[PDB]
Amino acid sequence: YIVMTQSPKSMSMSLGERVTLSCRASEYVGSYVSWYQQKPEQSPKLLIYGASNRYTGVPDRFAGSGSATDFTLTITSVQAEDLADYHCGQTYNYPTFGGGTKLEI
Amino acid sequence: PSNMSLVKETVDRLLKGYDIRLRPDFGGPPVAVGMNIDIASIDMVSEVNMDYTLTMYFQQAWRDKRLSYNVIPLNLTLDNRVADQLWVPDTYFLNDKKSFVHGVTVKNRMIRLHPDGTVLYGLRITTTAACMMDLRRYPLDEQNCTLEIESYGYTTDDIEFYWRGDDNAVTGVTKIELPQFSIVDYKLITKKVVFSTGSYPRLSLSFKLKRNIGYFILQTYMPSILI
Amino acid sequence: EIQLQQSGPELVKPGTSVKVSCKASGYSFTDYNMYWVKQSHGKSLEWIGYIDPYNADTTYNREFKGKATLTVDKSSSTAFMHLNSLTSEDSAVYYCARKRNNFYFDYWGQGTPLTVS
Amino acid sequence: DNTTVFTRILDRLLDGYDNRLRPGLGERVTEVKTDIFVTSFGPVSDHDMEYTIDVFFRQSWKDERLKFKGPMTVLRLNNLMASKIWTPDTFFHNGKKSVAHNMTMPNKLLRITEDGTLLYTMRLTVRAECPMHLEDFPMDAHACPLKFGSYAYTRAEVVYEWTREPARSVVVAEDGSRLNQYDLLGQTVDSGIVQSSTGEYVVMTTHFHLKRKIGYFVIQTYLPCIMTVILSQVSFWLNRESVPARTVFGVTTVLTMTTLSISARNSLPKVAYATAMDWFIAVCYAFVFSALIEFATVNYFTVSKIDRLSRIAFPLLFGIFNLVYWATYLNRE
Amino acid sequence: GDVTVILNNLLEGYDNKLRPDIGVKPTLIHTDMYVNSIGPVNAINMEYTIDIFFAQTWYDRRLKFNSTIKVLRLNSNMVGKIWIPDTFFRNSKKADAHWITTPNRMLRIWNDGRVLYTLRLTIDAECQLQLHNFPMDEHSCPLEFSSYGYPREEIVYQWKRSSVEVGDTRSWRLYQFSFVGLRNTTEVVKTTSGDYVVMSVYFDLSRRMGYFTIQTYIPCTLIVVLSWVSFWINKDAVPARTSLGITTVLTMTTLSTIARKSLPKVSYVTAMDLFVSVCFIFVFSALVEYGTLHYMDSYARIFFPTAFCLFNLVYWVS
Ligand SMILES: *[C@@H]1O[C@H](CO)[C@@H](O[C@@H]2O[C@H](CO)[C@@H](O[C@@H]3O[C@H](CO[C@H]4O[C@H](CO)[C@@H](O)[C@H](O[C@H]5O[C@H](CO)[C@@H](O)[C@H](O)[C@@H]5O)[C@@H]4O)[C@@H](O)[C@H](O[C@H]4O[C@H](CO)[C@@H](O)[C@H](O)[C@@H]4O[C@H]4O[C@H](CO)[C@@H](O)[C@H](O)[C@@H]4O)[C@@H]3O)[C@H](O)[C@H]2NC(C)=O)[C@H](O)[C@H]1NC(C)=O
Ligand SMILES: *[C@@H]1O[C@H](CO)[C@@H](O[C@@H]2O[C@H](CO)[C@@H](O[C@@H]3O[C@H](CO[C@H]4O[C@H](CO)[C@@H](O)[C@H](O)[C@@H]4O)[C@@H](O)[C@H](O[C@H]4O[C@H](CO)[C@@H](O)[C@H](O)[C@@H]4O)[C@@H]3O)[C@H](O)[C@H]2NC(C)=O)[C@H](O)[C@H]1NC(C)=O
Ligand SMILES: *[C@@H]1O[C@H](CO)[C@@H](O[C@@H]2O[C@H](CO)[C@@H](O[C@@H]3O[C@H](CO[C@H]4O[C@H](CO)[C@@H](O)[C@H](O)[C@@H]4O)[C@@H](O)[C@H](O[C@H]4O[C@H](CO)[C@@H](O)[C@H](O)[C@@H]4O)[C@@H]3O)[C@H](O)[C@H]2NC(C)=O)[C@H](O)[C@H]1NC(C)=O
Ligand SMILES: *[C@@H]1O[C@H](CO)[C@@H](O[C@@H]2O[C@H](CO)[C@@H](O[C@@H]3O[C@H](CO)[C@@H](O)[C@H](O)[C@@H]3O)[C@H](O)[C@H]2NC(C)=O)[C@H](O)[C@H]1NC(C)=O
Ligand SMILES: NCCN1C(=O)CN=C(c2ccccc2F)c2cc(Cl)ccc21
Ligand SMILES: *[C@@H]1O[C@H](CO)[C@@H](O)[C@H](O)[C@H]1NC(C)=O
Repeated sequence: YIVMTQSPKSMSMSLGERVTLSCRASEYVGSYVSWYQQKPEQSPKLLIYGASNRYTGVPDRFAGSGSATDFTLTITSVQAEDLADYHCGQTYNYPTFGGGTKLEI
Repeated sequence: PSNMSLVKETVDRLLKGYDIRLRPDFGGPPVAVGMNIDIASIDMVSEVNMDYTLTMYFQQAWRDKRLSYNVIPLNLTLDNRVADQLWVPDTYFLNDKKSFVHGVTVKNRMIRLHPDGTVLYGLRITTTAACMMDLRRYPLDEQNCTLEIESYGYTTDDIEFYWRGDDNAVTGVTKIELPQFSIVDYKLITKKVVFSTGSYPRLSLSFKLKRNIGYFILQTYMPSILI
Repeated sequence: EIQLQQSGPELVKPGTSVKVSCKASGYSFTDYNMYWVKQSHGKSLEWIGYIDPYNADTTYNREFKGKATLTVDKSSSTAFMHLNSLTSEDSAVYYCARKRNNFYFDYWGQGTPLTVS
Repeated sequence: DNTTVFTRILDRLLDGYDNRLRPGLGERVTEVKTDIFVTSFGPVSDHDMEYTIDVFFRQSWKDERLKFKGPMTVLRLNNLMASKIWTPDTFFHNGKKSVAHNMTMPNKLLRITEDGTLLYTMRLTVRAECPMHLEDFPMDAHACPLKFGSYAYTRAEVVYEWTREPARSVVVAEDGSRLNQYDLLGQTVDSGIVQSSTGEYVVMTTHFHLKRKIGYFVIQTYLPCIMTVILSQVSFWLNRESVPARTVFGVTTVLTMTTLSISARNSLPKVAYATAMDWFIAVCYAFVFSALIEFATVNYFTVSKIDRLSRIAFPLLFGIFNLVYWATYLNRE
Repeated sequence: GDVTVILNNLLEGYDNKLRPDIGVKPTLIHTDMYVNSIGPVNAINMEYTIDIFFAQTWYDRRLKFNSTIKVLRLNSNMVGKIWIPDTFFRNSKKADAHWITTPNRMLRIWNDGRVLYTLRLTIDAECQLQLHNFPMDEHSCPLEFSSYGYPREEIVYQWKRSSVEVGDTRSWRLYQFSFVGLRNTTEVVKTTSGDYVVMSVYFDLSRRMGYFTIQTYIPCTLIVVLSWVSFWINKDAVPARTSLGITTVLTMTTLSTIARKSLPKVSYVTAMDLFVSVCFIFVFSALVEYGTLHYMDSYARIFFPTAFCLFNLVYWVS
């Protein structure tokens, strides 16, 4: 299968600052690389689908990018509600998610 | 917008009760199907197959007393799709190996019902007309080629071909710049060939092509002479 | 709106089979493939398999080939996952997703706690 | 007497149906789930920068209007009924002179499931356009695309998606490879959006990855040229006192190169770049011309040091150029 | 539905034959193009293939509908039903609209009566490609198009500022040439049928001489140099001189034959033909120079390269 590699293992940053979460796919995945946010003891909620398109109801600060293999999720200004695990899950081949980078103060 | 409705009702009146099977003035004197040609270009002269590809704005104007209107003082030019609903001369080119009417964007074709009744029917035609090449003087040859317009099913009793305008019926020949040829002259003949069944009409547009020795003197003769 | 209700938490001894459901009500059930995913504590999401409810065509991950049996009840508009031969590794939390298109899993289940001991 | 049921249902299905309008107009987007099964990857037209491909172009889309309940879940329909129901106008963005096979009857079926999930399969021979940059000839590899999407419907009315996983939605038959000078390494797909003046449209790209087969050229042209330059270098071996022999050998070398260059050009179309034939044939041309010039220098000199040094120097230069050129274009991607 | 009853109302009592506002005023038509790719320029037939997305706009009082729907986005099925301007390309040797999978045509209609009929076309247009100075010939190849039957009094074509949306020239098949730029025009042409308005799009194509330079000019120039090699050959040495001199003419002849391929049958004194003829007579002059010498040599040795340089200078000026 295609193996996802969340390069930043656990980023910690204070509120109101820029943080980018990388996501590397072992093989070509085109533009089918979604991003999900999982709060503790809660089901994942989609944030970005495609490569950069933003899912409805998502704050504008969330923004993605990535062409073939290198995919990045950037938070313009981290807030008190942005602290959770983030996984990037491709769907070009059969689904295979990432490790899940942790966000802290 | 009254003119819109007037034109609508007039066109509906004309095309209602119209028999495409019957020629104009059926059971009467022959219908004088005037013709008019404007050679857009002569694409090429295929001497190997002994034919030339010619693209022309073929036009043929005749009178049909049924298609007569007087209320509107203007010359309707209906869509080309109406030609199938109107009588047309069964013209065919006797020496025509392959030809087609251009289709892009819509089928290149015209109809224009003049007030008196004269119907100006025209097509943009490309023809690979045949031309017997006597290439025994080639390259110093004066190949003569012709287009042979003739009715298929109608004899001179029912139909009649003439060049509306004694010589102006052919136009745009001078501006043609053939690659290897020069159109020294063109003539128009209006014969009435007599066949076994009867006397059929005929119009024979002719071009007296002259080979351009300037090209071939350096292409072919000059190397051989030099050697 | 769309709600994906799953069966409540369960505890079972090793080796005994279990059944976990996934109820969808917001949308017509047969339209979209229902995916099943596993996530052990503190680990990543792991795809189990998806069931096409309309024709019940099913596909499973190689590791779970024969480990989980996905069955659907179009009449009930619920998707069931039947696990058998339970072991220590099987202790995890299982969600049921909903693939809107080739890009994203639109909706996710509440997540079913499964513990084996 | 089961034929009556099918006749009645099939006839009454299409009543009140407006072919002009898309499914579910004004209430949702029409999702067309496409899929391609390449029956055969036709020849790659190198001269015209295009390739032919025979494909079973399948594509399904939900339609509530064509909903029926009956004994049979699937109702195969003849080609006549296919025209009377709405279909996606899925043209090819880089298509050029495509033909839909019609022998014996039109090669296209249309199955309507009970829910309304149409399946509109057809057979095509699209001659898509593949922009080729033949700068890394003959090692040049090209990711020829097959972009296709709706023509009359924007992104907000008709959206295309793959019926299966994108990796598993462009299946190529094992024996379908008709390539004579290529190798279909693999397939890759993507679903982008195109910003046109009249609006936005969705495009379903599929990049067929092809690598040119060097086997033909390496024997047809390269090897004779290498042989000829060796022959030119052999001209140095002849004794300088034999003027006519070296003269005729030298002139023959360039005559041979002329023949080989003439043969080379007809193989490929126009290219204003430093393609492989340009570079290698030019270098060999210069080598043989230098051999002639060297013999002219020898003739004026009148075996002497100059002749031996000039002879020995060149083969090292030719080998250096060969090593650099081959190692370069072999590693270049 | 509402859209279907709107369509039925529109087509009801609609005369396909008659143009909008016939007998009232000319039907102004706005046309904009998107030249997707200019196919290869066919010097043999003096034509060039071009792929375009030809879009036409014209008001039509009949096709007015008042509803919440601002636009009726339709497929090619309705193209035949409604009146269409009978536009045709006045220099199209052969053209065809693509049909796979379905006819590549669209038709959008607004409340005010606007129509936006567009379609994809592949015209093998005719361009008067004269080769007096070849390869040097910049050409403004036209794409004249106008209504075939409707007079100027009845159909007027009017460019918009954003008319010719040239595409990505990188992926074009314009090799042998470079798209310098486009230039639109609009005039009246008088013909036997009547008066018409002709919209001509001039594509400023500039020659790309590199391919022909390396293909032909470089090797033939090397042949000319080979002629000098025979000059530098010295001593009586009759067999060697004869072998060199006569052997050169063979390769020159083969090169001329190969150059003849791309050349059409146009009766022009082509610059390429002039060049190869100059090389031809140069080799012939060298051979006869040896012929007379056998029956002075140094002077010719000096003279000939200078003449070659002068010829190259004059050719470079052109
Ligand atoms: C002398 O003989 C020749 C043939 O030997 C006849 O020419 C043929 O005439 C028929 C009848 O009009 C044409 O049929 C039409 O074909 C349309 C698509 O054709 C494409 O496919 C064929 C192969 O099947 C190709 O050969 C065509 O290419 C050739 O023609 C084009 C010009 O059309 C040239 O440019 C090419 O170089 C080729 O020469 C094409 O690729 C087809 O769409 C059309 O059907 C529509 O129109 C009819 C009109 O009545 C409707 O009934 C029908 O329902 C269709 O209408 C729907 O679709 C249109 C699409 O625009 C919508 O606008 C409508 O609203 C509606 O939704 C028709 O079937 C045939 O193409 C043509 N050429 C041949 C066979 O090569 C001459 O007519 C005949 N007479 C004379 C005087 O020459
Ligand atoms: C709708 O259809 C009508 C009917 O076919 C056409 O009307 C033609 O309009 C043109 C205008 O350019 C007329 O051309 C001129 O006609 C004059 C009178 O023609 C009558 O008399 C001659 C006498 O020989 C008859 O042959 C002819 O059939 C008419 O009965 C001519 O005297 C003119 O001669 C010269 O005019 C100028 C002078 O400089 C020259 O440039 C010309 O070349 C020509 O040598 C000229 O021919 C034409 O006559 C009208 N046709 C008819 C039948 O009357 C139009 O197509 C159109 N008319 C509309 C919409 O009003
Ligand atoms: C390219 O090749 C074609 C071959 O088809 C040449 O076409 C021939 O051209 C000549 C000259 O133009 C044509 O000759 C014409 O014949 C007509 C018919 O003659 C008969 O006329 C009546 C019947 O109407 C008979 O009673 C009578 O006895 C004749 O037998 C003539 O009417 C033509 O006009 C004049 O012809 C002569 C004088 O030349 C006299 O009778 C009269 O003055 C008459 O007014 C003309 O003569 C011939 O028909 C064409 N077809 C052929 C030969 O098949 C092209 O000419 C050629 N290209 C060029 C540039 O010449
Ligand atoms: C393609 O053709 C169009 C029109 O045929 C060319 O656009 C036209 O350019 C002229 C040059 O200035 C414009 O004239 C000026 O327009 C402004 C704005 O309308 C007006 O205020 C001035 O008084 C003057 O008339 C003209 O408007 C404009 N056409 C339109 C419809 O606005 C265009 O340049 C051509 N493309 C080329 C040459 O590449
Ligand atoms: N790159 C977008 C620019 N562009 C246009 O603006 C013209 N229109 C379309 C178009 C028309 C209808 C449907 C989809 C389309 F993309 C088009 C088509 C091609 Cl093949 C290339 C370019 C292109
Ligand atoms: C549509 O109706 C409005 C009023 O509801 C009217 O003003 C307008 O002229 C109508 N347009 C038509 C009939 O085209």
